[PDB]
Amino acid sequence: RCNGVLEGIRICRKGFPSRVLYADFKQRYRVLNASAIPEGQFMDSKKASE
Amino acid sequence: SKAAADDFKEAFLLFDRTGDAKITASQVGDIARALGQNPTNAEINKILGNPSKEEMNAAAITFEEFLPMLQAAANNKDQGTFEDFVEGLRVFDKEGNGTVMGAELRHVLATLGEKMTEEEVEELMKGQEDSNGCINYEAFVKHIMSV
Repeated sequence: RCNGVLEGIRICRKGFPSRVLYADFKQRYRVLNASAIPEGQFMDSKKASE
Repeated sequence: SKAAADDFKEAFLLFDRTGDAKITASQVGDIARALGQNPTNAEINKILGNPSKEEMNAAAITFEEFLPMLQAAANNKDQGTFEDFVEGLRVFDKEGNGTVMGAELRHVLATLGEKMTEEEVEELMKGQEDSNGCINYEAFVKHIMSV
């Protein structure tokens, strides 16, 4: 609390709450447009999710 | 109503492979589309189940159930607005010209929502997409609404 850590979380949560890490994003959702999302995730760990 | 369109009964004789004048419940989705109705497959699925009708076990039909199911699907044809179809694909690609990159439309039509096979996706792009890899959806949606 006194760190600022809890205040940084606050300010975060006011905003864009949930924030997904890219691989953690690939794996779980590739299946949605399976062909085009898998290619993206594999082809660039980040560029993929994009 | 008849306007009694008796050609719906003549088209049921073209889709019944046994000639007994019954059409299975698995054919009713595609035959409503062939009579000039586009109900989504989840809608065709719901209605069926809604009426405690299981498409999982053997099914038969009679014209006396298929006629009122086509008349219950015929009110939903007011959902077929072409402004929203062309504006959907206009938000799908940048710049002021209606072109989807080939593989974007093919992977979205196979994996997003109601799964269309990649065989049917290739049969719907065949002729409208040339070797530049860019599908002009102004003429593509025009030809899709020509059938």
